[PDB]
Amino acid sequence: MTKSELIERLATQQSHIPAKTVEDAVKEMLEHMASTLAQGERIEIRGFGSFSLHYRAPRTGRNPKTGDKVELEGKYVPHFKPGKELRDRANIYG
Amino acid sequence: ALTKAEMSEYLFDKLGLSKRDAKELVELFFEEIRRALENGEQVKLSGFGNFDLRDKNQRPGRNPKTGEDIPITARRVVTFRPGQKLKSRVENASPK
Repeated sequence: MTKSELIERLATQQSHIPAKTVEDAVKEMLEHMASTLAQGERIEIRGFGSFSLHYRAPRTGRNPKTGDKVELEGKYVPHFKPGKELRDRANIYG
Repeated sequence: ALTKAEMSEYLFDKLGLSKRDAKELVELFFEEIRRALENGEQVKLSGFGNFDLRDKNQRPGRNPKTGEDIPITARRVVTFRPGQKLKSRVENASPK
């Protein structure tokens, strides 16, 4: 299921909604979630999950191809925590 | 925190779509994704991330409070690998 296959399936179900509308709708939602995490705010969708931001301390990186030490700044990293309903339905092994 | 309420309102002032379908699309958005994950399908969202599914085995654990060693039962979780595009836009973020 890709970004495109995600719009096709949703458009197939919703017939009373233009296919073109569902296309831009999905693209705008993703861009909205990407902009929110960019500002510093976290996302929290009940039943789905939540997108937080974990801090990374600056350390002298390395090059796993040559072996040269590269400087690294702080920088944050997007993290996703599966929701209650998401974990249960996905987990096929009790 | 970004909620389905704010997402729906955005689609109303960006696409000019009624809050009704704007709220129905946000729901079916996460719903369809959850239907793919539970069915055992990878969700690759370009310019965002990739919801993976890894089957973890039963590994040793315990009671953080007391310390009673209890084996964590094996189960299939749902990880999320953020794309390089997203990371480059969150690298210079700030908790606000």
